[PDB]
Amino acid sequence: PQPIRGDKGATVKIPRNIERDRQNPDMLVPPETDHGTVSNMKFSFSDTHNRLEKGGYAREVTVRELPISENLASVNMRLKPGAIRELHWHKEAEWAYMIYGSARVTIVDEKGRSFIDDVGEGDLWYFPSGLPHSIQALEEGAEFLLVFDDGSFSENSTFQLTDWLAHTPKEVIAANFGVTKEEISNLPGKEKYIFENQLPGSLKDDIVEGPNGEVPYPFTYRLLEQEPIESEGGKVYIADSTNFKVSKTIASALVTVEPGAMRELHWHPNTHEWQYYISGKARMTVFASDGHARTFNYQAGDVGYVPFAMGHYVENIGDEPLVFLEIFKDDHYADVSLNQWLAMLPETFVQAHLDLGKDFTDVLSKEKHPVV
Amino acid sequence: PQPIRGDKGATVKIPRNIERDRQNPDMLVPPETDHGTVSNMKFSFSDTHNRLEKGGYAREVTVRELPISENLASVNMRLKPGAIRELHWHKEAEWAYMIYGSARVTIVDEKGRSFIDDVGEGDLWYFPSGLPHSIQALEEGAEFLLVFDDGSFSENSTFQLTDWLAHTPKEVIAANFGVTKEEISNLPGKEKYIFENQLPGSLKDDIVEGPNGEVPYPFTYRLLEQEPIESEGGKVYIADSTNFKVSKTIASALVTVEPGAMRELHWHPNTHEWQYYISGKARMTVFASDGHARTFNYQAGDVGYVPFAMGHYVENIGDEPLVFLEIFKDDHYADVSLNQWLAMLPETFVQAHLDLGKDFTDVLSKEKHPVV
Amino acid sequence: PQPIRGDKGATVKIPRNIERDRQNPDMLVPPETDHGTVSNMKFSFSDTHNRLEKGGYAREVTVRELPISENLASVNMRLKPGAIRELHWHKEAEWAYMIYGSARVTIVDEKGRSFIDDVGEGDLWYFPSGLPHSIQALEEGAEFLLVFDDGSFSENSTFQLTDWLAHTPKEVIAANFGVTKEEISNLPGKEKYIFENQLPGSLKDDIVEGPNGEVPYPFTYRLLEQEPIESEGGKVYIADSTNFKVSKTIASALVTVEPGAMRELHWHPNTHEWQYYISGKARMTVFASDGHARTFNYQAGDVGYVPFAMGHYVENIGDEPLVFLEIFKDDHYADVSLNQWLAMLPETFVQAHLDLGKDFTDVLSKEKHPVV
Amino acid sequence: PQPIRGDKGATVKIPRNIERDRQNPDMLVPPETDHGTVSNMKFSFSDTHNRLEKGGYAREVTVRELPISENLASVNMRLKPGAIRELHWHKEAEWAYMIYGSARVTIVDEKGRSFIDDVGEGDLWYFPSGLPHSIQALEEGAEFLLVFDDGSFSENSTFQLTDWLAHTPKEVIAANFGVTKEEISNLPGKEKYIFENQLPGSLKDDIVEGPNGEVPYPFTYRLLEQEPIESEGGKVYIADSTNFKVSKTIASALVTVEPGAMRELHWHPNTHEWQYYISGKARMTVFASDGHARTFNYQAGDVGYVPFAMGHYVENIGDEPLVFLEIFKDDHYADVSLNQWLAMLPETFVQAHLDLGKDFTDVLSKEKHPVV
Amino acid sequence: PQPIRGDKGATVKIPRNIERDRQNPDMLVPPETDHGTVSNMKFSFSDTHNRLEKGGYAREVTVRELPISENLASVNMRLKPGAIRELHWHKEAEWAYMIYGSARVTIVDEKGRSFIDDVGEGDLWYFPSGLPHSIQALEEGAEFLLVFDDGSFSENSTFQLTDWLAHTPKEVIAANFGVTKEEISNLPGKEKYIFENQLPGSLKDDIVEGPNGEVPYPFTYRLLEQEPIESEGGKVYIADSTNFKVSKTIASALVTVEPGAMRELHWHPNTHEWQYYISGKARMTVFASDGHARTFNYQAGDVGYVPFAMGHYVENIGDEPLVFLEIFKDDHYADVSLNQWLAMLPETFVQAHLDLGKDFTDVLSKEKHPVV
Ligand SMILES: [Mg+2]
Ligand SMILES: [Mg+2]
Ligand SMILES: [Mg+2]
Ligand SMILES: [Mg+2]
Ligand SMILES: [Mg+2]
Ligand SMILES: [Mn+2]
Ligand SMILES: [Mn+2]
Ligand SMILES: [Mn+2]
Ligand SMILES: [Mn+2]
Ligand SMILES: [Mn+2]
Ligand SMILES: [Mn+2]
Ligand SMILES: [Mn+2]
Ligand SMILES: [Mn+2]
Ligand SMILES: [Mn+2]
Ligand SMILES: [Mn+2]
Repeated sequence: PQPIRGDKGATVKIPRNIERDRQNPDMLVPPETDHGTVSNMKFSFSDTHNRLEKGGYAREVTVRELPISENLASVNMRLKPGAIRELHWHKEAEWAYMIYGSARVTIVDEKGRSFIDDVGEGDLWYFPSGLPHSIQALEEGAEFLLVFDDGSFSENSTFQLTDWLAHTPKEVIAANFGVTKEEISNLPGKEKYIFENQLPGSLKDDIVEGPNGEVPYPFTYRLLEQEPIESEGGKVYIADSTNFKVSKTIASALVTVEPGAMRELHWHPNTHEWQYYISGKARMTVFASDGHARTFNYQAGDVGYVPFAMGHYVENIGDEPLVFLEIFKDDHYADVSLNQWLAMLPETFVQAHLDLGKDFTDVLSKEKHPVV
Repeated sequence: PQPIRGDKGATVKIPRNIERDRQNPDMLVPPETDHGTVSNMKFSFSDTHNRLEKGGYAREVTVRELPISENLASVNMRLKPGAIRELHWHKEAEWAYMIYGSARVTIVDEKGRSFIDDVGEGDLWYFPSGLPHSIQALEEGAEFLLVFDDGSFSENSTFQLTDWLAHTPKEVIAANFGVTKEEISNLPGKEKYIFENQLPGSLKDDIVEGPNGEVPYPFTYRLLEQEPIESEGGKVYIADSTNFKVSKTIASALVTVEPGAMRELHWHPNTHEWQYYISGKARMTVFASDGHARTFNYQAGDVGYVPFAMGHYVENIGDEPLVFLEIFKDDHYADVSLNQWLAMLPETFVQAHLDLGKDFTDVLSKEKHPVV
Repeated sequence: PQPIRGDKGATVKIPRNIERDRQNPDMLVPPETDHGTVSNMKFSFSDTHNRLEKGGYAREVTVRELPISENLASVNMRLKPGAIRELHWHKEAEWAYMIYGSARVTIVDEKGRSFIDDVGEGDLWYFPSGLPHSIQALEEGAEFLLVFDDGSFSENSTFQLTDWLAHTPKEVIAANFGVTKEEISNLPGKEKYIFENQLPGSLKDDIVEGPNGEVPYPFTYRLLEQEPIESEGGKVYIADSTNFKVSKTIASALVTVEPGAMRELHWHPNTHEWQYYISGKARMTVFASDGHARTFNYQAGDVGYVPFAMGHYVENIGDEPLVFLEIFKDDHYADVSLNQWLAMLPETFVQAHLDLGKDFTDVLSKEKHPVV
Repeated sequence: PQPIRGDKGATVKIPRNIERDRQNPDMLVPPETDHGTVSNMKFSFSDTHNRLEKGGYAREVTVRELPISENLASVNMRLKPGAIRELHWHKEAEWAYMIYGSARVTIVDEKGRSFIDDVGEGDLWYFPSGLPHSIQALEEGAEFLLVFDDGSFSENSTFQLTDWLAHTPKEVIAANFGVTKEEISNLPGKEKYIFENQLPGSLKDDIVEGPNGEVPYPFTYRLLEQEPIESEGGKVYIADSTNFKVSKTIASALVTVEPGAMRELHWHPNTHEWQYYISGKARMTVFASDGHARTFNYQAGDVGYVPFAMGHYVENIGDEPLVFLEIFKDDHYADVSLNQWLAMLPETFVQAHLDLGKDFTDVLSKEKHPVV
Repeated sequence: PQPIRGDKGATVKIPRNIERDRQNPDMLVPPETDHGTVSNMKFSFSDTHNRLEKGGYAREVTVRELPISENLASVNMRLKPGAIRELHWHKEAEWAYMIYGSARVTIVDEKGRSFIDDVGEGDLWYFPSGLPHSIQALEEGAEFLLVFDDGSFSENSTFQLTDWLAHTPKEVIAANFGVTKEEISNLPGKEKYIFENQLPGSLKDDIVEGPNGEVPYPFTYRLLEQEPIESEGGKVYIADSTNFKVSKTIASALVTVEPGAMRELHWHPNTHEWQYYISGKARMTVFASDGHARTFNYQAGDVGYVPFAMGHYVENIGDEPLVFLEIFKDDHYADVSLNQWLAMLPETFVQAHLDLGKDFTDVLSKEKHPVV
């Protein structure tokens, strides 16, 4: 491939990364309509350090990797069968999508109520900031995407149970529980983070009963069970605080785009959009106002971003289905469709703007079709 | 005029701007009670660049002009008869007051519901952040004041319909609507922003029906229709989220002060006050605490500002009525009257503070009179 | 005392402050488990400038003294019998705890409604931001702790009644009230702030009736009247917006820890904790995640702080009861108990984490006991 | 005047400030070539609060008035005959230009060396940061422009001699000088700032001799004595650290533009330009790159600004001479002339850029002519 | 490849980017010694938008792509034979390395002196901030790396000649040069940026003579002509202000590492290191102190970064030579070699630190060998 478009551009003369150029066709050779300075809106998990542990791994994309995403950060975590992500808590709220396998999660709220449940492929969970939780993969192991509502998410964001105890005077721990220092002499000297463990038993056998009762709302959500918004070119599954009650700071949508289809031109009137590409290949042009626009390519891993109110679309440029997540730090999902917008205005008024005739306004639809 | 007060000050000896000195009597010669460093709280639209277009003009006062106003910015827009302010949207919420003429506005919400209505002198509109809208002046043309809830409002805040399409690949636009590239070959190459157009027909003929139903609440408000708070020296018309339902981030008040009257000494316990002087001449002293106070003069255009909780009053120093707007970035209007405050406390307690007698406390009123 | 722990440390060889070293046993000789850089979380009112006035005094601990506390600041105020803290208002909300004596407070809201009441030892008050108020000590005088919801609280935060009038043109004041300049010639030339005054009469005689009616909710709260959460080692009295209705930005808890007891290991899932030590002596280790932890000593005065979500405990290390306040800038109090958390999880799962057996999990309690 | 240019713009329909519109012809009706968002680069001293004292006055334009000027602030000070600007010092360096009258200044350096001298119209002075100084007007009184090298210049920037003593324990002052508290009982209770005083005697009689010798370099500079750069349309007098040795942080140029002339198109490769218009009327277009440019009008007072490297010119649009100051926070003056730049490049290369022929390149001059 | 190291890690179960994983062996499977949160220190030009023009292209890596690099930004520019990078200037200083081909550059300083010269492969140029310049490729075309001393480098950083004129009133341009508006009617309406042009003639024929004389120092430097520091595993060519006189804000080093060799363990005691990989493949571990370290992989394009004082090395992990640039925003190059450091200390002292014997200290060298 060469950076040539018509009579513009030229061949690359210096040593280059041909493999990456092939993955970014629309960046090596952008649309003629691209223009102006626009921040980077793409980053691959494959370009991050992978923390390997006995029991799995974890890699992250944060504001230190993708500066534009100051409000959201993400971790791609993998657990082997039975492996446990140590009991912990953080300052940020946590949202997750199970891509592969399954796992059992636990969480106890500020009123001493516990919630334990199994999560499979296509399911989500949301843990409010500060509430302690854990994850343990089941027989197939597990690999999921975590999203935290602070782009600065880092090592100083998470508190591990064993790390806390390892840094608390033995005499204080003893006094706190009413035991002797000798009885807790075997406590770990360092945190575990992720550790191998035998597979757990049936969920029903793990349920713990308490004097505080059951939690008011579930911390897990079966996203694929609900009926999706079905368009001619694909489908959209949405989960925000209106249906997944506890998810107050994260609204999400799983979008599937068939080959030859595209997520239509639209924008979000509420907040920034954070994206994760599960599978497939795509291209998206972000319109940043005042004649500024830049096109980006995305595939598999890849994290994407669309700043608040910027116009965009997501086109499948591959032969396989395109599947990605749209994440928003808000209590609801909201979007404005270009097609629907114009369809709901007087025909001659739209014609006056576009210098087009009735032949164009005749194709506008008053019904919203997310994927065409 | 000379900067002389009693035995203080002196005549100006260097070349000067006599015209401006005449407009700022209380700045050239401030009250003896003024003291300390206080930020500038005044700026004139006449001191800004006027963007002229075929169909009208627009000038703005932002944080780049008035640094103290970081949360609110304003645009003075003028449209000729039939002229259209191109379909667009922005990150900020928009509030407006029609000073002269009338116009038809359109807006479509995130659920595909449209609202179209005509706005006349004394009417307002409020467009939630991110929702697309337009303005088209009627037979008398129109001139209004726009207020956006972010002082950094600029060119990167607004997204124009034709600018978006002009910066989107033709093949993508074609695919989005299901037409050929040839059918959209006549789309504008650049945005229009403001453009001349034939006057529209009757409002009833423009109303568009849709499968999503009518909007829950109107985006326009007839401010002058309601009964105002009538005081001995003037009247106050208030519009906040309690009566103009959709206006959640902007609370407003239209104040009219007759000659020889004044908006009484008061402060706002909720947020900063942004002002626009429609007509007349005035002076206001802002009390910034810790013995700091500065007096400013205002007239016609002029934008004013009163930081959160600072004490102030607005005195008419002219022969004609004084008319101005008080704007607040909040979901409600709130103020504390000095008179009412003292009137609601034990008489001897107030006397103990002011070193004054019953003769003074006897004039205090338990009823609030905004303009005396 | 010497900074020696086992074979670590050494004797101090340079001139030193032995008195302070004696007050900070756990800082001169920290637990072996302390580690890493942790910001200072302690400051004494005795290390601040005391503003002395005719009628009392006031000293403060703000972000300029304790940098970690950016959201909360405090003032220790003392009033002699009958002394008045001048009518004033500020940008910040104000919360208070009467430690000694009693006082009468007044406050008028934005609707012209007044609230006057007497506050005794153990009582609280909360004045919403911007609402004018006053304090006048009764026959025993008064000494209380004030907490403002902005760590930057300073001189530019408070507006005094007489200071406002002293910096307002006489002709404007006259016009505002409808009197002559001669009638207000005796107004103070400078603010009073705190001034001596004769003791007031009975509360019932001070109550002012108005055309706006009574306030919807009281601005004072009798904290010690309610039944506290009683544990084996002490008690906790909580006051947040769920019971003390008007206190929307401040949640509080008065904790009493008997000798030999401790506020258990816990953390707050909602926000930072600000502390004030009323009496006694203690030590607290703050766990800041990622193997970081630091221990601090506190006594009498002393202000403490625990950043959001950090693990902590408060142990009484003296022979007398330990009494302190836990303050949070939020509309509710919330905490997660380490004991309760583990008690509500499957036993073998906890055992897998701690490398401990049934003997340990058997002591866990599903009921929360704040002080053990 | 009306905001109309050809077929663009329209008449103003709302109440307006006709006087200011007349002063800003190029802002009400900007050049067709103006475009994009550009910060405000103009502010009038007449729009500022004038501090009046017994002996003169002072008004300032700081970053609180003109946000773009973060590195430089200015004060317009006026002193009556014999009046003294109290002995003081500040954190910022101070540069000055005597516009009217004359004054005697004093300054003592960190080595105890004193410098006393008289300054007349056209003379300058530069006081390094932190060095104490004073100003006393002579028989004609004085009015000058002060420039400080920090845009945040305010009340907290200046330390007055009597204010320091007024806030130092009497016993400490006594001990410091070896006198009794009784001997200093008459010290002022408050600062003087500016105060009336009898005219001083001859300069030679005020010169103080010391054991530390004379200062290495003078703190005053006779700008108009040197030969200026004389062009066909005016002249330029430059004073920077290369000729006015002590002026290390301020470089200056006094520019005079005859009617029908203009300061040529140029830019500064070193730093931002701060301007003060002494007399006349002008217009300047600032080119901010990327197709952004805005035109401003200036007259008498007025402060102007040109951010670092932006292209500009200053055209006299009046019938009288245009006189202004160009100030730079740097140790040298530097500029690049558009004409000279192109004149020093191959002719065909310039022709290739401008699409113009030899007829144009033939008029280019290799010699720099600041004012044409 | 799989993220597995011994008994740590696991196979990837979700869709992935195998191509990128293959390019980042040490990121997918980091050294066991890596630990802690470390910012991203790598970015590929292939992952950026390529601006294509008639005559070449340009792509950039700025702080918007690589957040850690706040002080330096870079552009990879390509010019076809004879193509011109339009006459322009910027706020930032510019440094360049010619990787392929050759070009003629022009620059005029603030004294009207011009410098024109040809630059070939291995040559550099440095243009001080604000000084106008141009680049025109010769018969082979050209491709080079530009480095600007501000990470925020963007569109608002560069001023183009034709863009300035296009946004300046025609009447002003006419007056500035003494021509009629008609004579300049053919000036471009928009900037050119990069445009095709006929190849220039011999350099000697382009040299322009002026009344200001020759520039004091050359703006170009033949880096490969000088004798490099030759080590056993490679060579280092250094150019800083001590030899390339005008390059005051950029110090550089071209490093060549043979297969099986490595840039030794070292750190820089002066400032941050910015890197560009010309050819080959490598891996570098950055030691960030306090037990934090992260390994990164680099190849062809790729930009790297090493924050101030962090320890590092650069190992060739390929079969071909590794060639990269080390750039520093400082007036000199400086480094501390771990080997040399220990070699210059008492043997037993080093042994006491490392718990190693004479066998190790015996291999230390007092001479610095950059590449081993
Ligand atoms: Mg464009
Ligand atoms: Mg005062
Ligand atoms: Mg440790
Ligand atoms: Mg333009
Ligand atoms: Mg380690
Ligand atoms: Mn988690
Ligand atoms: Mn979207
Ligand atoms: Mn709008
Ligand atoms: Mn008000
Ligand atoms: Mn208070
Ligand atoms: Mn706590
Ligand atoms: Mn001074
Ligand atoms: Mn200039
Ligand atoms: Mn350049
Ligand atoms: Mn290095």
